[PDB]
Amino acid sequence: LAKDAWEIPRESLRLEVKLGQGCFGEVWMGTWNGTTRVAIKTLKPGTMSPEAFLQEAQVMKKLRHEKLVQLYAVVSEEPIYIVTEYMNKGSLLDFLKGETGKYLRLPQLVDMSAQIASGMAYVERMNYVHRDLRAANILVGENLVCKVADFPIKWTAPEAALYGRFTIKSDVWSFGILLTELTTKGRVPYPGMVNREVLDQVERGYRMPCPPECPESLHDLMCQCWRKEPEERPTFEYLQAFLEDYFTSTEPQYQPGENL
Ligand SMILES: CC(C)[C@H](CO)Nc1nc(Nc2cccc(Cl)c2)c2ncn(C(C)C)c2n1
Repeated sequence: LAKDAWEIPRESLRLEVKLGQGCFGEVWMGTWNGTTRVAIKTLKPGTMSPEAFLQEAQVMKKLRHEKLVQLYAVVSEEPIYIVTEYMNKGSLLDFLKGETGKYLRLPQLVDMSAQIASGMAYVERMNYVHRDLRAANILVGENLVCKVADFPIKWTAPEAALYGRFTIKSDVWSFGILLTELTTKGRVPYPGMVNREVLDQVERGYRMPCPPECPESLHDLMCQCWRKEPEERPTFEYLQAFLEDYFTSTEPQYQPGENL
């Protein structure tokens, strides 16, 4: 049991409000040392081994970026506690689907999306691969900030859904699905379809239409993310810049509508 200087006393932590749960332990709001808000992820001794739930610290240590949720400190010898930065509006999905959700318009959702891509472009640069990129795995905070971090066939690229080839380009596919999430404010993609239809239909060439009031320059870039041949889908670096300049270069004559 030799460990890094990320290591803290497990009395400095102060598990306060229970955020949620799940199969792989639970997650809490709280306090580390005196002040500092913190998320506190834990492992249930029951599910997976010490080496398993201390892989996402092998990585979460090396990876520092503005839009990846930052590891603050761990406690390795079980019971386990991963302490990270607090994101205080919950997943992208909740946020976008709850009280504030209805007030967001396109400038705001496009900006969120530019941030997600900024993070998936740092992911990109490091030759990493996320493998489950969707709104539910994005977290939101003060100032509409959005950080990446942490069976979904509907968000997953064909080549991964069937042949298990996850690549950063198969991540781009989900990005485009995630663009439907931002643009309809929370809705499951492919509405009123079970998974076999989604696999069936994307295979015969179907693609989600343009959502209500969604400018057609947005949809094009969803279709760019949904190209059959994965080497063609654009990089997170292209995606990011496009979304950064959206309202000057692409739609500089955009007027706010009923919803977007
Ligand atoms: C327990 C889960 C349901 C939630 C969201 O998926 N997990 C969660 N919520 C977080 N925040 C949060 C804030 C308000 C309400 C709720 Cl439910 C969650 C959070 N902040 C930082 N992290 C991790 C990167 C450690 C977080 N993780």
